[PDB]
Amino acid sequence: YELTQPPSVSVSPGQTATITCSGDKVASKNVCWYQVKPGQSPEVVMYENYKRPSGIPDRFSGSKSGSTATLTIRGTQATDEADYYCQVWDSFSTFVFGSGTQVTVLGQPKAAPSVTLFPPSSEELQANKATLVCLISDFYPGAVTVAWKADSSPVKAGVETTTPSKQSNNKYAASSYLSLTPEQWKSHRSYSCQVTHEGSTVEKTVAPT
Amino acid sequence: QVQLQESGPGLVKSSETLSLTCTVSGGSMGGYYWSWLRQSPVKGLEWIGYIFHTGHTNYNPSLESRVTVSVDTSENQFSLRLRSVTAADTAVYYCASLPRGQLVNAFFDNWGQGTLVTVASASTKGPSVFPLAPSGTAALGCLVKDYFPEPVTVSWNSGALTSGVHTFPAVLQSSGLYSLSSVVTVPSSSLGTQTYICNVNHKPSNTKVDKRVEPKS
Repeated sequence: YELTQPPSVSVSPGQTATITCSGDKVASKNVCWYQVKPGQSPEVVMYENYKRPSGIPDRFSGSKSGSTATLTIRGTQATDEADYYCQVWDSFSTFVFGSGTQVTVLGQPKAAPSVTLFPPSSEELQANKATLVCLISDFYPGAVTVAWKADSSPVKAGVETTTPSKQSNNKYAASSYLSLTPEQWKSHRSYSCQVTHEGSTVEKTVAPT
Repeated sequence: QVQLQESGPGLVKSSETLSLTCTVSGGSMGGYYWSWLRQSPVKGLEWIGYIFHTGHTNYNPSLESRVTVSVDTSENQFSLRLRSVTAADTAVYYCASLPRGQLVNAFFDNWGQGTLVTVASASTKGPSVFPLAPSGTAALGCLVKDYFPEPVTVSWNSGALTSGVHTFPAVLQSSGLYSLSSVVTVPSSSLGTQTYICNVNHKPSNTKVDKRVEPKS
């Protein structure tokens, strides 16, 4: 379990980024916040809901109301672009952290993703195995959630998804593979790949002909 | 003052045992719980387990069966063993510190870099390629499946077709294997004219695959 925080959250430089760590257990216990960047030691940016560790910029602001913790950044800057995790103490799990929030500072003009969905191939089906390929390209910022849908009700297993990678044109690209058994594919009316970038979400649909 | 740094192997075969170490600079193994955590996408950030200079251990229950953490007060180090790893254990591992005593409002501090650990297949294997048939431009592709290790190079029509070609990064999947797709966008006026062929080259396995792509029905 990881309580709940939005995956994305993005802002133009100097805008105010608000991250929410909500999830029931967040009433009993106090919450801290960590930031995480590659090739660099993660650091506490918050603890005890509102307290400000040493050497940490005053612009960050931390609060907690009801069953919802909040990390506010205020006048965000490119250095702040990182993964933020919300932590709460527990009796048995000793700790529980957040689902994680990828704060992105623009950057460049925004760009909606271009999506292309490919159904399992005949040759693959003859060799039993089946695989659906949802390709996402030319989008900014590099933060996309990909969910899969059998007929119209989410798929749990057999879902693999890349982390968005920067391409030559400074935009991002990601891919998602849904692995299926043969019968699985022809059984349902259709399968669908669903990618939501920023606010918008676009959908591609295929059927076993 | 008190800075931590971790050593690890990097690449590790599936089902073998992962052993990481962390080193503390200066201060004794005093009022600190020496901790291990890991971060990735999918699984997010999770606490692996901590340990005290006496030998007292506390592990993540969901990992408790496999996890083993140790001290070496002598050398000023503390270690982690994982036992039977899979591609799901592929993550960035961190060593950090907790303060002795109260734990309700505690936070980890003095983190490491730390160390990326990739868990993958024990054996080299060639990819299996499958056509991605298309439906004023339409897109067709090539799918390379279940291969190790990286990299694999994909070219279309021996490199004669260059425009509108985009080869995506690979996915490390639960099998401990990689798989990627390479897609070219072409005129719909084409098809039935101009054949399209995926050239897959995976050198570590002496694998070379040419595959024709064309629509069905």
